[PDB]
Amino acid sequence: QLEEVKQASIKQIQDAIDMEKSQQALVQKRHYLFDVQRNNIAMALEVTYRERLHRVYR
Amino acid sequence: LDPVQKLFVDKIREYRTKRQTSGGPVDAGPEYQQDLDRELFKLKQMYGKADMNTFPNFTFEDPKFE
Repeated sequence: QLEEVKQASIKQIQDAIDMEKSQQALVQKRHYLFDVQRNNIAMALEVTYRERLHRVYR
Repeated sequence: LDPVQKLFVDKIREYRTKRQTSGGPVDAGPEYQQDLDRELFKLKQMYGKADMNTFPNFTFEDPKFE
């Protein structure tokens, strides 16, 4: 009797945890990923225009 | 430019005569012209053979990470 009690107890909260951890992550981290890269992209170009205005004038 | 008047009067006088001439500032002299042209070469090497009468310009790019 007591075995089955705990067996469903484990499996049930297990799927609660893992699915809810999957849910929360995906939004932020993917939101993450998009803005990070954009970041990277944009930065480069700032420099690249600029540097040059130096390089040239030099 | 100027000190000792006893020599200086004549010496400085001859230098101004130079300036008061336009077949060169009284003359030039081959020797100088030869070295000038040489030295002119070298310093172009000193700072590259572009001509800094104009300035540089650049180009642009991007790629996708994922």
